[PDB]
Amino acid sequence: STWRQNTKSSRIEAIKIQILSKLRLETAPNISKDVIRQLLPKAPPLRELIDQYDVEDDDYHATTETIITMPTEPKCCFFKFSSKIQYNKVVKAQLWIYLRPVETPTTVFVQILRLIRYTGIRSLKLDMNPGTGIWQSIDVKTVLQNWLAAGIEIKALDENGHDLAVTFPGPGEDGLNPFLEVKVTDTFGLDCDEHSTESRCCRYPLTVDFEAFGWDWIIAPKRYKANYCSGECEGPCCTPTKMSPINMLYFNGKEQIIYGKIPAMVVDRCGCS
Amino acid sequence: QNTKSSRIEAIKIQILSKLRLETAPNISKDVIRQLLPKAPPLRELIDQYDEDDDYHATTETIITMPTEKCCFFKFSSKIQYNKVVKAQLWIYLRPVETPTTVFVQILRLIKPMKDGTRYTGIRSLKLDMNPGTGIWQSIDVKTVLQNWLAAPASNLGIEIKALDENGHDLAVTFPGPGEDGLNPFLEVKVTDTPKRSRRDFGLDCDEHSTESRCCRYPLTVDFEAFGWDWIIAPKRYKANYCSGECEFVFLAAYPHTHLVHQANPRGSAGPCCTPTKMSPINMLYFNGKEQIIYGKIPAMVVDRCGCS
Ligand SMILES: [Cl-]
Ligand SMILES: [Cl-]
Repeated sequence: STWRQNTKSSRIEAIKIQILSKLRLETAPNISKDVIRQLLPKAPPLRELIDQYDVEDDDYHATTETIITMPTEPKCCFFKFSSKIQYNKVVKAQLWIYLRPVETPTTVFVQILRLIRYTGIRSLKLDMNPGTGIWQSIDVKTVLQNWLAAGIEIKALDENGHDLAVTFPGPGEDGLNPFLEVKVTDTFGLDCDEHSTESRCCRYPLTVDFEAFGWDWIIAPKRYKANYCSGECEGPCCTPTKMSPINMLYFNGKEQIIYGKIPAMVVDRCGCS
Repeated sequence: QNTKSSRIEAIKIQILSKLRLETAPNISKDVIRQLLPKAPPLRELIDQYDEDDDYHATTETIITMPTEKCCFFKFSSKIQYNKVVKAQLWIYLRPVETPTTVFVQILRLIKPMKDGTRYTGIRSLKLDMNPGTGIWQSIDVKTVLQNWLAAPASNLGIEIKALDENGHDLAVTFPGPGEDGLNPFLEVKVTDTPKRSRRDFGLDCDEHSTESRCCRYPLTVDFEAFGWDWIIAPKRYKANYCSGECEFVFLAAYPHTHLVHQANPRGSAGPCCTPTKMSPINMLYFNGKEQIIYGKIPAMVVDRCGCS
């Protein structure tokens, strides 16, 4: 009997305290088998509740809400192909472009085309005044989805034919490159036997027998597989990372028989935390 | 503490594992200056950084025997009437010697209404019984029970009669010899809604404390200190960590029910100090694949420590 048997014993003591605590009982109901014979109804609802004992979510990895893609590195602009994205998971897709500040007030003709051999997606007419450059966002949700089930040209010319759109950024144009802003809606264990030589954090078998405790106030289940965790972690602590409930039919010691769901009574998985 | 020197290493591995990155993206501050857009969406994402009771059991069915002329039912707790899904009164009619008709009558006992009466009709049944065995009869009493749970009434008294063709009562109310578990009872099915306590407590002692018990200690994860410039935001966050001894606690029944506590100042492999509640963090980062990603990383902050 090593540290593992000390973990098995303390698990049995924990289950005993947990059962009364979770069932809101200060003490184990003082009801003998002789009293249960008189009070337990010999009726279909009890037989049914007793006969029942004869018979997915990724919460670890991160969830990507927004993806911002810069153009791949002369020609412009081609976008990424590495990240996996769904056709119907796209909530919003906007192409952001920066227009350089103008020396004199002019009209700006913005033209975005999807390359194949050329199909128009959006055309804008802007009025720009001297002072500062401006960020223009273009809805590309329909196009972004169309390419997911399988190159963007950007032009922003003023009245003189000069292109104001920053595609390949010149000196002092840091963080002014075009980009796609895409918003999306996207959301085991180790088991051992009692005599395992395994030193790592592991799940071991444990059957809890309420008749062995003398807890006759519990009608069903008379026994259940509770399991326990034991092993070295090198968090530095072998604990359950997944637990499941049990249904219990019991005498509450207040002239009542209750059927209920007790959470976290069975160890499903062990881990280091 | 060495538990902090190992928690920092765990956070580093967790961040890359949860973000599905084999290695930390190799992007310098010089490259970040060129690629990070000085645009409204990036300004909106960066500017953002400036309990349901899962412990106690759920009650699904309550079976109540009559309180110890028949029959009175006393509930240990009067549940909200709208939580009642089903309420049935179960009655046992004794086996008959010859085949007869049974007139079953269940009445609610009310306070005398002077001119009215002292008894209210719930249900009336007619059934044909043949020799061989007794049967169990269930009577719908949901309306009566819900009205009682919503009323400023103390007790629920129900009169039960089940007479055959000779006037003999077949219903078991007060069980005679060999009639164990044949008494009348209420079967009530409920939808127990878990009442949250709204957590705001837990042992979160300071770093200079001499506390030996399982405790939550402060820990700030500075990504600039790691040289992880690929993380745009947050540049710093409070992750915290658990440390401390967990004593053995045993249930004892004599002379009265109580808990016995025992020290665990060594590695005796009993209970262990671990996080019992954790929270996520939102991260704006360069994935190293020409993309900037905003996401939610779960279980990055230790909120509460406990013994397990
Ligand atoms: Cl056992
Ligand atoms: Cl209802």
